[PDB]
Amino acid sequence: FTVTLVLLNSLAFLLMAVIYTKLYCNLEKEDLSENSQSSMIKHVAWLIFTNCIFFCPVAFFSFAPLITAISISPEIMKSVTLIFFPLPACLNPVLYVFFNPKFKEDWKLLKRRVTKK
Amino acid sequence: PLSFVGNSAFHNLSDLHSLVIRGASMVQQFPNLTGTVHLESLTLTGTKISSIPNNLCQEQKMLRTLDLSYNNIRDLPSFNGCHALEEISLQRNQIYQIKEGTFQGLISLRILDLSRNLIHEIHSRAFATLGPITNLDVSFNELTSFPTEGLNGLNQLKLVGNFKLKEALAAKDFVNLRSLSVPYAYQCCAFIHCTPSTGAFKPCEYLLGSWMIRLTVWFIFLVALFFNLLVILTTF
Amino acid sequence: ETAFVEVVLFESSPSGDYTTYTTGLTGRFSRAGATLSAEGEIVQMHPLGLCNNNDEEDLYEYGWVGVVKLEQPELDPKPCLTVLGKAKRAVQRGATAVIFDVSENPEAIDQLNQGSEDPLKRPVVYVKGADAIKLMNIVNKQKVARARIQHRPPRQPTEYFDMGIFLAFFVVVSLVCLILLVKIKLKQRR
Amino acid sequence: ETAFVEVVLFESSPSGDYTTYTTGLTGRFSRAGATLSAEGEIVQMHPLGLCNNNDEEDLYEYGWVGVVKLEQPELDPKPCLTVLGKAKRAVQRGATAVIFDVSENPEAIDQLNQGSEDPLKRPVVYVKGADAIKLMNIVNKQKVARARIQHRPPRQPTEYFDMGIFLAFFVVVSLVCLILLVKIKLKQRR
Amino acid sequence: CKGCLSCSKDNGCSRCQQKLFFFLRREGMRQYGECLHSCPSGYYGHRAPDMNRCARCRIENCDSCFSKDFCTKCKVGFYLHRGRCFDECPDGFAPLEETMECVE
Repeated sequence: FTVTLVLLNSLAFLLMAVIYTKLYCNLEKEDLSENSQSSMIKHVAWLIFTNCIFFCPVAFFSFAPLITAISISPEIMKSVTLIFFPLPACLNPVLYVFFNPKFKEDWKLLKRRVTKK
Repeated sequence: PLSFVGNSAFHNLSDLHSLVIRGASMVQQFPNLTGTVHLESLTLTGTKISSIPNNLCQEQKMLRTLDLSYNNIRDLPSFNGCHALEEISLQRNQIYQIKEGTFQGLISLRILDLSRNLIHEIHSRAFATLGPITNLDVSFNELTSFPTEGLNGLNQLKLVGNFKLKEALAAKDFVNLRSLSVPYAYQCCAFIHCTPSTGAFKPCEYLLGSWMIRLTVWFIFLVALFFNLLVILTTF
Repeated sequence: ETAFVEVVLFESSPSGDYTTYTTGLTGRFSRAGATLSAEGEIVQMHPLGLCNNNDEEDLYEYGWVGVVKLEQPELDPKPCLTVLGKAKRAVQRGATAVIFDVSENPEAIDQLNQGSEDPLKRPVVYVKGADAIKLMNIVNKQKVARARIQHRPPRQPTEYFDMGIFLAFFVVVSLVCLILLVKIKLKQRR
Repeated sequence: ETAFVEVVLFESSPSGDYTTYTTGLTGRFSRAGATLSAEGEIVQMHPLGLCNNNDEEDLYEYGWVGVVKLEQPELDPKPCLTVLGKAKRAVQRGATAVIFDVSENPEAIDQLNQGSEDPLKRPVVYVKGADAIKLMNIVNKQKVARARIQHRPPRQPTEYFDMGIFLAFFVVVSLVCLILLVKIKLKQRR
Repeated sequence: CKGCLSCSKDNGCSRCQQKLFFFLRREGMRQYGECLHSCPSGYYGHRAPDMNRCARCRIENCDSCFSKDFCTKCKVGFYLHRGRCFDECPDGFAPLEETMECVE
């Protein structure tokens, strides 16, 4: 029951995140412009996409026992859960660090604060 | 449909070669079997017997098979004397403690069973004097510490239901063991046949499968920590 | 889980050597018995020859692969023993494995494979159809035969390619999502 | 490739039932014999009791797990037969499997496992050391015993998820290569 | 382990003396060598330059045989005739019970 509930909110979330990103794309003003806000807009866009890009298979493997149609060895779900559950998190800070000029400005501020420290 | 049997209703039968009684609920004492010294087999189930006469092994010298299941047996008297006895089954009784000398000198014992009792304390040297015991059964009991001395000859063993048994056993004392059923699968990680199996859900020595996977999660953890802390620094 | 049975017909040469001719068979390891490998001479037994509780008339030597042919279930409206009871009795008698011909009583398959928390240390195999009739034809025609029960090990682990190619679509799709956004970015550039 | 051997004894109850007590053993399936599972009663044989070409004195029944104890190699400077010859002869006599005690002639291990393009349909197992002395002690003590030989199936395929971590380093390192160049690009930007 | 060049506990004797017969005894599963000055009933001592071994008397109805086919004395109910066992004394020969063998 808890797994079904978490999937239900996951699919509703994925749908509403996709709808919101589509709405952002439909906004011509922010799209064609080179505003700095769009940097973190796209950033959270890629983050929100990769969240289920890495978690949807975990859901597939969790429902695999529920389908009980394929003989799944314990090791396969063990490995996929241990590798793909922490995966969507550990890479988000890297993506923001190395794919956002706003983070570069924040890092310049941090360097200034360290030097004045 | 045997309801009640007279207390002294089987004595003096100096050649009664067997005796089986079942369903005698109204019986509340062990029968006064003195004189009947040629009972190869004996059975008494579904009766309200509380204890056993102590001279049992001194009277039925050539007793071979004995069974006292489904009774209210509480205290086990000394069994020294039934040197030809082979099987004992006392399951579904109120037996609560086991002393060292209860099984002293049961040379020919082969099958033993105490399942579904209240035994929790087994003396360390309980099985030291045992012979070629093959099946031992103490499933569904309150064991906490399991002695293993003088048990290497066992072939089959069960401990399922012993929740208080949170420990494991050394393979050095179970040389000839074949089948085992322990309450927790981790108790089977030390070793052939086992129940329940130690599946990939519950590994034995490495939580992360093989090497280079531990390295994978190591790298994941270090990069997540470092990048996250740098992000907090920059943001706040 | 399938059982591979070979029936060996040895003939004694006068010099002392043995000549063997074997025939193949395939059954299914029933849940009532552990899926192991056994070997022993075939001793066919009547279905009604197991309920009896006086074995002293038929003390057999150990290691005999018994064979039973179950019959019409209505033909025995008062069943002396359950099928599992028959298997237990056979194993008590020194059998090393038991084979049932369920060609006429198909419900015995689910009767054996149903929930029974008392599995037997020796394998139990049920056959049906062409293999069953072949076994009956050889049993009631030859004089001595030794049967061998073989448990084929499992097959190749196709799991290898499964997740790397799975990750291949995952990586490809994730990159596809990334480049689709980049294509939008290029559209803004134009 | 390891062979697991169970030695089962009997005590025929007068009622007709059979009581058993088994002991474990571990050998190695030698290359000279196909790795399979066989079962049969133990019939110990002298090393010199095989090369003789007159079996009519001692015709045995089919399916007997022979046991041999090889001795000091210098004690037989004129070897009547090779070890493989002994195994072939034993199989001719109707043996279903052969077990060698090489505890005293260790070179027999490589003699059996060496290049022999004539493998035997029945398994050949050689034991040595504690298991060998245990087997000799039981054989020369009991009266009737039945030996069961088991071929353990292979273990888990860790090959499954080793590529996932292998490709994980590969993808991470390739990302490292790309990101270092991006770091150089950012240095040019500054 | 008597009269044995090399006796092992598990396999009994394995090389009899120079002038002795190497015989294999079957008991249960246990089979082991022995050294005897003369092979027992039902066997004929076959000499050799390497090791001298006993072999089964292949001639039927025989309890003691001098060679592979010459029986010194048959079992009961078979008179001896040129080392061969016959229930009846053939033509030119009559039964003789006192020594249980065929006479002229």
